[PDB]
Amino acid sequence: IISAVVGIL
Amino acid sequence: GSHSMRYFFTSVSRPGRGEPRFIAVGYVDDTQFVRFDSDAASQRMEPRAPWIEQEGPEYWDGETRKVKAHSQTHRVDLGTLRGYYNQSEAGSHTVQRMYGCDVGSDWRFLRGYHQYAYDGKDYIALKEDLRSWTAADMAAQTTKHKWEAAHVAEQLRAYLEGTCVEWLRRYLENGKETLQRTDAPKTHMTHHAVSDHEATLRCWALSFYPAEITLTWQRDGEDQTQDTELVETRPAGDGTFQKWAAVVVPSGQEQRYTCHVQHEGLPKPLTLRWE
Amino acid sequence: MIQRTPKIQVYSRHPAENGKSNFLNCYVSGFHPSDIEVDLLKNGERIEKVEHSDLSFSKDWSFYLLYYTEFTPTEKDEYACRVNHVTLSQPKIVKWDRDM
Repeated sequence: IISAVVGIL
Repeated sequence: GSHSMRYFFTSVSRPGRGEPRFIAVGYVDDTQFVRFDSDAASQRMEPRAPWIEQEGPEYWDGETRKVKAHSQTHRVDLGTLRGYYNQSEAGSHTVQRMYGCDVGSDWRFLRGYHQYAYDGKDYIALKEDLRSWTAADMAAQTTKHKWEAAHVAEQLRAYLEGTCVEWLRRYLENGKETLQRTDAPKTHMTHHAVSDHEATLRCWALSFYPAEITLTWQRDGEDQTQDTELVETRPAGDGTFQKWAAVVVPSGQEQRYTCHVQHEGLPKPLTLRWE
Repeated sequence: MIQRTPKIQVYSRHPAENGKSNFLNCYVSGFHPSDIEVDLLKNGERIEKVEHSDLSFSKDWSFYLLYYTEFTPTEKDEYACRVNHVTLSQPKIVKWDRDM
């Protein structure tokens, strides 16, 4: 599955 | 055998033609299993491999939910980067993100990765220790600071060493027949007169899986790298792969050339010779 | 910005046998950016029923796509792939050769 993290640049 | 699971995200801005295009695809080794396309009608994560279709609605609803959260993030990202580099709002730009984990033959965690690129150039990437970052630019360093303050690396490390490896194993298990199989290449040679004193020898490797392979030509057992036309491994369209290597031979010298084939599915490395 | 030219390979999924149905492929890779027009041709004519894989990329960030269509090779029919991208002055056309 896909990660739940996703940090904005 | 070794295995990996990798996710690919592409975001492309379209000034004046609406929202940016966002595409996401997932792979297990060389087999793709899911996808999301912002321009598609469903607006959902979709199966692209038979063995993932058996997942229930919670899986799809969940994956659909997180993938569209990704989409929005990359939509903000595009604007931020534009600002970082002082670019006009009329030009189309690209953002790519890739992440996943490698597992050894024992299915044990081997390595994790998380990379990002702006318009095709490295921008920022998690180092192998999963605790530090590589910022190329001043713009990238600004991003690195945000990420250090938000402890992004630590969240990534838990994901990459935990759930990433865990679901890879589950997938390898659920899709054993297709993901755990090893199709050795079907090989053969062709000979074609190019002129009165020269001839082309082509060595073929067909319907093999996985894609990894070593195809080579030798003259009197010596490597002919610089005199070999070698094409890039390509998808057959049915889950298998193909590749070929060719050399131009002076008529009368066919016998001194050997083609060598190395692949996971071959008990012994193959040595072929026209004769 | 970075602009990489696509490599092109036209080939069939299975060895070509006249009279037997098969799949004609055109694989484009190593290119950037991602806008690219790809068409398959039968005797110089654009084949309308052509599908392609979902957009993805290699470790160096360059893109790759597989366009493909069902077909039944013949002794006289000619097939080709035509590609256009910002890195080409004109559409690049490469003919299908069953031995390649």
